[PDB]
Amino acid sequence: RDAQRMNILAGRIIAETVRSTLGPKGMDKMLVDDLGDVVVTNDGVTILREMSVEHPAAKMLIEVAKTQEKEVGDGTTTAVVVAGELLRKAEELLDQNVHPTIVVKGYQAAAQKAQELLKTIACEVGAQDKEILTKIAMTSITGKGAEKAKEKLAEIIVEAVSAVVDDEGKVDKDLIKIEKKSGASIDDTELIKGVLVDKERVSAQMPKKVTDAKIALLNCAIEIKETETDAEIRITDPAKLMEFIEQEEKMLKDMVAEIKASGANVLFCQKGIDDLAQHYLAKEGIVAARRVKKSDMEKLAKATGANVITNIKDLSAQDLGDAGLVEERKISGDSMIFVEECKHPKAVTMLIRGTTEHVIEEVARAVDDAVGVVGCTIEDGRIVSGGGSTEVELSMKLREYAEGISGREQLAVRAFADALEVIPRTLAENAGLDAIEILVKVRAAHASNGNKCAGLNVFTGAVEDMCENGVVEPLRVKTQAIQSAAESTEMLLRIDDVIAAEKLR
Repeated sequence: RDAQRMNILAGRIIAETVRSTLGPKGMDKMLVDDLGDVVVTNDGVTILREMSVEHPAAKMLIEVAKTQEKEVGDGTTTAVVVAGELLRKAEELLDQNVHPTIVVKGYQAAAQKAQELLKTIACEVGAQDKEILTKIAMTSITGKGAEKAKEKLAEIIVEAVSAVVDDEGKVDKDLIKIEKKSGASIDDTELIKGVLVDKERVSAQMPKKVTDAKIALLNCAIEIKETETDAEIRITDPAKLMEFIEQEEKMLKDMVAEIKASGANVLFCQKGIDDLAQHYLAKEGIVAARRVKKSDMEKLAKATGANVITNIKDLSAQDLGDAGLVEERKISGDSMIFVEECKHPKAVTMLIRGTTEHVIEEVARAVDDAVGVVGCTIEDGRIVSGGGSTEVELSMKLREYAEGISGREQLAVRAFADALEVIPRTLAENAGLDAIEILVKVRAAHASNGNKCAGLNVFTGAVEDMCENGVVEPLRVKTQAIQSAAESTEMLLRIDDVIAAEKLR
């Protein structure tokens, strides 16, 4: 009869399976499909992909997460666990002779009112504030897994975001890139100036150790070019193999000589080069390369002061490039240079170092996400104290402001406040502590003149400072969750154009 009563119970099942999987520490479930591949992933959208749905009333709970996942791509699960709580509370009031129109009207009023109260509590952060910028490093590195030396790693990684700041004070994630190679320790990486090349050689032959060498950035190749008109090549003389090999050397000796005579010394070709042509570069001491990634000519435009020219035959003095500090260093075998740009942000390559292929890759899974949570704070230049602090702070104010709202809509504004305090509750159950006797103590700090920089620590299990400890998340990761949640949860109550039994199309 009610029909919808069968759908309200579906949001709790999909939310319960991803309820205890919050916070850094937490088990990961697995939905073994008909294939057999057993995989586990703590991320939110990952587990939702490889999974089958039964009732078609669940295609509107994940769709709202895709909009936020494409932007911040972090903390999207927090917006789903909060919907299941306020959903169960709606059932407790629906049977009390309350129409759904009165419940949907309260969430819209509480959601819009929370914006005015959030901006006041939202702290301020400057792009140039070096003292405050370092506080964001410990907040990001600790939200993943690297406590073995967070005090040292957080000091060298802050130098990148601190130096790759633009005049306007913003920063993008595409300007940062990470790699992985063999080495000793992560401290081997150094920041000076320049952009690193991605691709490498294919055959070992050319010299690989020449300190101070002029670089030439061009795109061309030395091969028999064919005219635009349709033509072909015919050969009927097997006795013509050891002839052009000597004549072709004259065209390459004087041509390649212009590269060294002009001033340049290193060149990144676009296509493979003959083997014999490479043996001469070793004895003469000339360095060269080939098969360079296309996404490297524009990066080295101003990073070193070079010029991008098409053809290589006409490499005059004006068509010469430039390099920063070509200091060759043996990288546990192959000597290369790790030039890193910072003065002019364009594409820094803070590669990873380590004496283990399995460890250098593990750090990449974390450092790649640190620039995102740390870079977004510099863009908008605003941050709100997290860790269950902003949740208990607003709940105490909505109760006092709700006294003035006279009408039947005062039941939703009060029940909605109990759904915002679920963030510290899930973290308490993970540690194995009673989530009832501890909530009364959290409100003691944020009673009257409680500092907004306070919250709760899951490790020690007691109220501590947020900014000092480093528990402050951006403002867009929490405002978009509550704003998108209030707009998506109300869709289930609204019905008018449902896909009832009226043909598939």
